[PDB]
Amino acid sequence: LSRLDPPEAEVQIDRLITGRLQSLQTYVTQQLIRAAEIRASANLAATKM
Amino acid sequence: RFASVYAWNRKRISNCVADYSVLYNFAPFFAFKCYGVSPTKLNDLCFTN
Repeated sequence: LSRLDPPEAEVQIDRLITGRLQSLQTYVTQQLIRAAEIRASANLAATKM
Repeated sequence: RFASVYAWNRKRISNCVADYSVLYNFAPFFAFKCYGVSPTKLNDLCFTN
């Protein structure tokens, strides 16, 4: 936002937002998978208790 | 004096304040095309060479 001018920084900002959102979607997916695993382990632990 | 496109002249510019307005304000031009930087922002920047 300081080297490049408003409308040529946009495709750059668009690509940066896409890259930073694709890196967060997979993180949320892995977090959901690990949370499901932890939930299954906790259900097993509660049954054993 | 301007050299040929081979054996092209090269000048290293350092320890100075760069008022780029003195350049693009000049009437004879066909191109101030700028890759990786924009004409308007040159006066806000600092360059390591």
